[PDB]
Amino acid sequence: MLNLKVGIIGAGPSGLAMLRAFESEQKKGNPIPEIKCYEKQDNWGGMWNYTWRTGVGKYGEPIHGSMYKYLWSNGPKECLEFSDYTFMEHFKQPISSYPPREVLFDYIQGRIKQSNARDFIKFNTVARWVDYLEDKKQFRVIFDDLVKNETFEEYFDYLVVGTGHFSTPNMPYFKGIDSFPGTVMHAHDFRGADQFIDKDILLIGSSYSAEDIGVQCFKHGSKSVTISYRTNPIGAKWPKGIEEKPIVTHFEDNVAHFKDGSKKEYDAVILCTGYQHKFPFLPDNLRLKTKNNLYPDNLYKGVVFNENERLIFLGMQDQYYTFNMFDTQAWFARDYMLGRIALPNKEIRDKDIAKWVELEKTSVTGEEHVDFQTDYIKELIEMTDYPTFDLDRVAEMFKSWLNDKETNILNYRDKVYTSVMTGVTAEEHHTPWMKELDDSLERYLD
Amino acid sequence: MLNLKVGIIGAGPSGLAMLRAFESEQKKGNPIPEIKCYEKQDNWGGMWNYTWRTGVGKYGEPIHGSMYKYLWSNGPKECLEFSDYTFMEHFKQPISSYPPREVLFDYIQGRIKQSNARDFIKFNTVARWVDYLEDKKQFRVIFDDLVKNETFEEYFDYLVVGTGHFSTPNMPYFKGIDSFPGTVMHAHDFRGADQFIDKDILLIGSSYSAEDIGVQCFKHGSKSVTISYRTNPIGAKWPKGIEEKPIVTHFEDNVAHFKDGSKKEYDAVILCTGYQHKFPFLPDNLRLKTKNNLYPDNLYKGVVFNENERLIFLGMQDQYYTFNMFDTQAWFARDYMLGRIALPNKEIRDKDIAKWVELEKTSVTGEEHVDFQTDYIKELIEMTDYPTFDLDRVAEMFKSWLNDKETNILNYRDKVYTSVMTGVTAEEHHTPWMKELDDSLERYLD
Ligand SMILES: Cc1cc2nc3c(=O)[nH]c(=O)nc-3n(C[C@H](O)[C@H](O)[C@H](O)COP(=O)(O)OP(=O)(O)OC[C@H]3O[C@@H](n4cnc5c(N)ncnc54)[C@H](O)[C@@H]3O)c2cc1C
Ligand SMILES: Cc1cc2nc3c(=O)[nH]c(=O)nc-3n(C[C@H](O)[C@H](O)[C@H](O)COP(=O)(O)OP(=O)(O)OC[C@H]3O[C@@H](n4cnc5c(N)ncnc54)[C@H](O)[C@@H]3O)c2cc1C
Ligand SMILES: NC(=O)c1ccc[n+]([C@@H]2O[C@H](COP(=O)([O-])OP(=O)(O)OC[C@H]3O[C@@H](n4cnc5c(N)ncnc54)[C@H](OP(=O)(O)O)[C@@H]3O)[C@@H](O)[C@H]2O)c1
Ligand SMILES: NC(=O)c1ccc[n+]([C@@H]2O[C@H](COP(=O)([O-])OP(=O)(O)OC[C@H]3O[C@@H](n4cnc5c(N)ncnc54)[C@H](OP(=O)(O)O)[C@@H]3O)[C@@H](O)[C@H]2O)c1
Repeated sequence: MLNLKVGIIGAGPSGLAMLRAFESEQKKGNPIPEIKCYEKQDNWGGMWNYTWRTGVGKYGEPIHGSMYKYLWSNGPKECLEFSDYTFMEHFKQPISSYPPREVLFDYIQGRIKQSNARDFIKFNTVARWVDYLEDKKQFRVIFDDLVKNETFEEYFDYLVVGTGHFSTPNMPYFKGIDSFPGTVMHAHDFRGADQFIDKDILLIGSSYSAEDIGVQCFKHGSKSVTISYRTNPIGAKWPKGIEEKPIVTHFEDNVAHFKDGSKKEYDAVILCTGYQHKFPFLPDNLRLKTKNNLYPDNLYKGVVFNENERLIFLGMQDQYYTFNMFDTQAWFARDYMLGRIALPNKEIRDKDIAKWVELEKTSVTGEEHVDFQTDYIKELIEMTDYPTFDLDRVAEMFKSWLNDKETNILNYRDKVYTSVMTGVTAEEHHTPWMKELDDSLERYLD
Repeated sequence: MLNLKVGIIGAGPSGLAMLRAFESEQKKGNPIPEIKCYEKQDNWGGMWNYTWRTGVGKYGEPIHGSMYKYLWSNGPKECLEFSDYTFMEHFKQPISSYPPREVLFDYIQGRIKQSNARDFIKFNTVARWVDYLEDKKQFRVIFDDLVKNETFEEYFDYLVVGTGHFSTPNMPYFKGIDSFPGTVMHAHDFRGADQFIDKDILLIGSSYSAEDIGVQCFKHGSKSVTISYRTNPIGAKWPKGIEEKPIVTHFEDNVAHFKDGSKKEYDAVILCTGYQHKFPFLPDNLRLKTKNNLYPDNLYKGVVFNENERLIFLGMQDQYYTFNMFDTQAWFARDYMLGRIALPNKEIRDKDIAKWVELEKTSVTGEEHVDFQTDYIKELIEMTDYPTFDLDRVAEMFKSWLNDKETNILNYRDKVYTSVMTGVTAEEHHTPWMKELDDSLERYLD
């Protein structure tokens, strides 16, 4: 065992990828540092865990989860698929390209349970505060064991933060919103459309959440859905029951007034206005201070905190790629920590960061975004022993998905794609997505 | 100024009472310590501020507020009157015994505005973490300035914690609640009865929140309200529209099943199941680890943390008495910090704590609880120059209030009581409470 201590905050996909990188090293027969992972929730898997709770959890901490009932795969499952654990391996039968959450999580956990992750994680424990000690070159981290109601401290030579960035709402005030008599919530609190059956719903925002929650409400029987955008409409061809409007200027009781001078009464308002990066446990000189984008500033190779290189952030980028991207990040972080990758000087890092920050700014369209992230991963992968996979093919599948959503927003989850791991083409699902109101694993594999 | 630094966490009634106690000392011409108060919200007033937000606030910290639209004082104002600032001098017109939230906020604010206290409070700032430094005999406190997204630290000789204990929900799981298709929330996130017009509502619990939210819903137009109790029903004489059932055993879709074998469909479930003490910013050896009751253990005179006497807790007891109890506590804290009251040794404190804990355990009926807290305050108020008032008379008024509520739960707020500070009898309000749907300060005073 190396004379090095590494602390990992979070046992979601990012933290688990850090554990994967180290497990791979130890499977070579190579020594690794002492590793400890700490997770706020009672289970691993992060965002993938569904909870009925909203606001704060049973112990009073902000609720991490943002997933809802009736959630299905964002993009094709073939863009998620792991090299080392394929969908064919797990399910032993072809399935469609868009499984529901329970099915994806069954696959995700199938791999985690084969790993040694359980050996390294302490659950129900939150990182509460962090001091960096200049003279020790270590982080002193305060943890709160929520189950024991005890606090404790640990010291680490490297600290890896994988706490996500889709959990603390950006929940802006709108004029008069406090006069609104119905439900007012952020997408973070949305748990399913059943409570909104036969109601008129206003969604504010125009991104993934607005689109998916809006369609769900329509599909599951809301009286009507309005999506209100700030800058750009979704532009999808909507059915009767969903419509788009420009931005809300203000509310007067249950009436929303819009920029085009129209107004409508609503039963509920759901703000689909995105999330903030929030690190309450970090002093501000260690915080990522960024808007959500594909390449936050102050992160060398998108991973090493530029102003204190012993602090590592994983998964803090906006995401097309998820698990496989986190893997490439973790492998790089590992090799850096093990001394296998030499960190260049500050001037060189600054230059590289500026280059990628500028490349990101220059990307505008969805296809350009996909290509940017693909290029980002391509670079990381070439720096380590991480097994290559067909990034070009996956990028083309993301681009095809984006075009499918533009072509038909209600039915794109009916399309099938081909695995880049196994070459197997997904099989048409037994029920068209619009007709499937049962998201259970049992129903899906039935 | 004394060479002593006192930090106060919270600018609700308790923190403001601490400020007032020190203000009152300085008015004698005596030196006081350097004092700094820190408050999470944008203004003072604590629980008495209304926010339309739920779950977490705009900066992602758990929401403090539990008050809702249409909330009125639930005990006679004569029971909470400050001993050094009367309703007579504040409003200068006669008012009733049960004012709405805005009116009591005005009163709370009235007293603090007599001083320059506002310049001693830093708003939008959360206490994040505390280290007690044994060798320095000081608390190192980390604060998070939410607006600037900056952290900073301060050192204090004494730390006064006035952060409340009615903000972190006790949110128990009930079998099948995760499959209930309607609105589910804790009372903490209830913001008013308008959202439940024409709906069937289930309230779980049988104390103040259940009782008041039940009557609110009924008054504002709910179809029906069910209050489900764990041990004892409220036992009030309910109008048609409100009923009581024993405890919910499980949910099956929108159907709640009760202990008595009955069942009923509901549109919404509100858990009125109380709150937890929660101090995420304190190490566990500085936490009160207590269930809610009238005398939490480990607090000498209900105020001084027994295992570290430089830590002071205000208002951590369950409450019949409120404002003038916090004052009594704050004055005692002040005199201790100034050295006007000498702390007895640990053995003596242990004995006194045990005596009071046992007396509390013995108290069972509402009247016994009232007498217990009366006795607690009677002892403490004699120890300082906070002006002693007729506690026995307030106890009688509380017992009358319990009687009024038993007699007619719908009109108890129309009853009038006499001040023990000034002997002024409250005047019947211009509108009966059941007929008053306008809770504005303006409507109330005019
Ligand atoms: C609504 C939604 C739907 C999505 N759907 C898909 C999809 O279909 N397919 C897909 O590929 N991707 C999807 N994603 C994105 C992607 O899968 C997730 O963002 C992914 O889980 C990122 O993993 P992570 O570990 O970086 O963050 P998270 O999964 O959020 O994990 C962070 C972990 O850190 C823990 N944590 C946080 N703070 C602390 C603390 N102070 N102390 C200790 N632990 C802490 C949390 O409990 C959590 O377990 C979706 C995202 C969202 C929001
Ligand atoms: C719904 C409800 C209705 C009530 N109605 C009545 C009533 O009608 N009559 C009555 O007499 N009493 C009522 N009470 C209780 C009573 O008013 C309390 O005695 C009083 O509000 C408590 O004052 P406090 O300052 O001790 O706590 P609070 O008023 O809760 O104030 C705590 C303050 O500390 C701040 N804070 C918390 N954590 C931090 C942190 N980490 N850093 C910085 N600041 C922090 C909070 O923002 C808040 O301002 C009610 C309570 C509730 C919840
Ligand atoms: N499995 C699924 O199908 C599923 C569904 C839900 C979410 N997800 C995931 O959840 C993550 C987050 O996506 P997200 O949509 O929640 O947030 P987001 O992608 O970050 O998008 C933010 C949206 O909110 C709008 N907005 C921000 N501030 C606003 C304001 N002050 N007023 C009005 N509008 C404002 C933005 O408008 P502008 O154009 O002006 O910026 C933008 O439309 C993604 O990773 C996504 O993958 C997946
Ligand atoms: N001004 C107003 O109108 C107003 C309105 C709301 C609240 N308040 C204040 O807010 C404070 C808190 O009052 P509160 O009523 O919310 O809390 P509370 O007084 O602590 O009451 C808690 C209730 O929850 C019940 N309970 C706890 N756990 C339960 C479980 N697992 N299952 C079922 N029931 C459970 C308790 O039943 P048991 O008896 O069995 O323990 C109890 O009835 C009080 O100071 C109150 O005055 C004032």
